[PDB]
Amino acid sequence: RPKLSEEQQHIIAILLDAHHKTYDPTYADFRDFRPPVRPLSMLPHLADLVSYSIQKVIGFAKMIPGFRDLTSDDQIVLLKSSAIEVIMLRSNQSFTMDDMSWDCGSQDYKYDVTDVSKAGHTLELIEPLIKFQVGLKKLNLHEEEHVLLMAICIVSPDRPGVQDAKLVEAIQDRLSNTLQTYIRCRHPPPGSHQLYAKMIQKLADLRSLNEEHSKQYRSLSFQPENSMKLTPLVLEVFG
Amino acid sequence: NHPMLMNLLKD
Ligand SMILES: C=C1/C(=C\C=C2/CCC[C@]3(C)[C@@H]([C@H](C)CC#C[C@H](O)[C@]45C[C@H]6C[C@H](C[C@H](C6)C4)C5)CC[C@@H]23)C[C@@H](O)C[C@@H]1O
Repeated sequence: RPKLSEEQQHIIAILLDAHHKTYDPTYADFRDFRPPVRPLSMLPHLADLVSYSIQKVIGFAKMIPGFRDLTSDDQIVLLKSSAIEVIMLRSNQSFTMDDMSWDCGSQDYKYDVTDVSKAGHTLELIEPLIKFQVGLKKLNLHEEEHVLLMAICIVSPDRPGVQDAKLVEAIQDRLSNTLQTYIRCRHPPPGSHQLYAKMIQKLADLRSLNEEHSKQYRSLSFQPENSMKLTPLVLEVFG
Repeated sequence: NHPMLMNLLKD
């Protein structure tokens, strides 16, 4: 009999709140960003959107149970490698399958494939990105599952640069066991059908998206003209 | 060499 322990429920409650503290479904701060233009017209706005979102991802990470027991070097490598992944993941909350667009409250803040290519991406990234968003949206995760997946994503032991892989593995294990156990006790059939394995597969899709993302970033980078238009958090994190 | 990230991470 798999039972959701007190500790597992506490874990879930923390990550929910950590998400509520770091994802503003008003999208109010978006007026602060350089404005969108619709020749790489979107790059300044989307650089800013991503920069902001790295900050939120860092705030969420810090609240992951056991994350503050890592060395600050391990914390750093885990965010550098996961950031873009966690952003694609969290963005699922604003993605809508009507338009296959990310809809953040108004026409200005509604982002479709033309906008993404207007930041220098080809169908190399965009096509598997949209398929990823679609497949994730079709899982209909409970919010509990969404937040566990983000956290499992951040605390991955195999990330390049990881020093104490054993500790990272032990923290992620407690999160995966919490997720596996939650699906069992709380996700009804038939939605729950191989839901864990489907979730893990999304993490593999995100690794492949990460790789492609690195390529396109490294390419965009080698022109200082473009790199100039980014933020310093983005340069630090993706450089 | 990640002062911004390291600053956002500190307590
Ligand atoms: C962020 C989020 C949101 C949407 C995410 C989107 C839609 C717009 C385009 C994004 C941001 C996709 C980007 C364009 C993919 C990418 C990339 C490169 O890393 C890139 C490309 C250029 C230049 C650099 C900074 C910036 C713009 C990102 C590197 C991935 C996720 C996409 C809204 C909201 O849900 C908050 C969430 O937190």
